[PDB]
Amino acid sequence: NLKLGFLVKQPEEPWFQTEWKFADKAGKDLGFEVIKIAVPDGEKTLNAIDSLAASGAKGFVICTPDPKLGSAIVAKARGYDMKVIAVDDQFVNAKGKPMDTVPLVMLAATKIGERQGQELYKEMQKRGWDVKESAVMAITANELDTARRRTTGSMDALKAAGFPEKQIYQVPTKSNDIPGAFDAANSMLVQHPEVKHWLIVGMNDSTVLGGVRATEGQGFKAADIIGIGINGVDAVSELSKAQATGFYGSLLPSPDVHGYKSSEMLYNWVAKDVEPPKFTEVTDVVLITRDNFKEELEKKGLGGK
Ligand SMILES: O[C@@H]1[C@@H](O)[C@@H](O)CO[C@H]1O
Repeated sequence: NLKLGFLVKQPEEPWFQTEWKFADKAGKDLGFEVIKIAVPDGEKTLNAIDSLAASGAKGFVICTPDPKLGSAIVAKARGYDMKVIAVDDQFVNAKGKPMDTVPLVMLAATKIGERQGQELYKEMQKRGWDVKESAVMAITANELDTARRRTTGSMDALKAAGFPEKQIYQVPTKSNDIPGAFDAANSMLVQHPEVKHWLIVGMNDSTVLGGVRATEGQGFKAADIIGIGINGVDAVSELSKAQATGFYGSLLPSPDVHGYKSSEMLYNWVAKDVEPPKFTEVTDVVLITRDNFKEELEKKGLGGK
């Protein structure tokens, strides 16, 4: 019957895999088919839209691989009389200004970053580290707004709790994955031999995990590393390991809400011209660690751990 696209930039992340599963549920409930397409670069993104048009889709939810493609995506969709909703990553114009007219569903980036820095600080205090020999490694992706509000939020929180600003070191990552973060973290680590304990800040689980893998290769044991990711679902294989690592826990948001609600809203828009809210910020978050990740995922219906 009705076909709707669900396009994501990183199909390998459990985060997006979960959005896809909940979109399928929305399709089962409301009576539409979801076409699941991977759009890891700009080219694929525009070609995928043409492909959706050929398939007869009336609209799509999309997590763009590049916010600056916003204009192009809007132009092509209009050309095909397709409605568009953005999930997680906001479209921006050439200048970098947000395209506020496109409905957006996303997590509360600032608030969850702040919660990341509060939980880092707390766990540091629990361990008794001497602040004088401690440092924060912030692995940033500042060209991505959502990534930038999380890492700024986290650094702001650490500063607000009393962590010395001069011991916060930032390093850019070229890709939002383990290899990009690994590389980034490694170059920062050799510049700071004086540090005995590291807090690793990054916008998501993969970034933090690459930071943690680099620390391991430079000789730090788990007690001297605290990394708290963001996404939850993406850290299950780490939390499931037999031995504890420097990856202490993850902040679990609601990818399930993002996949169903964006899909449901697209459908009401397509099927009834019910126009969606322009901005839907989901604030849900829970900290998962080795001790509770299974309880918490099951309690949220993201079962198996
Ligand atoms: O790439 C991140 C993704 O891993 C998830 O955290 C939602 O936001 C996107 O920007």
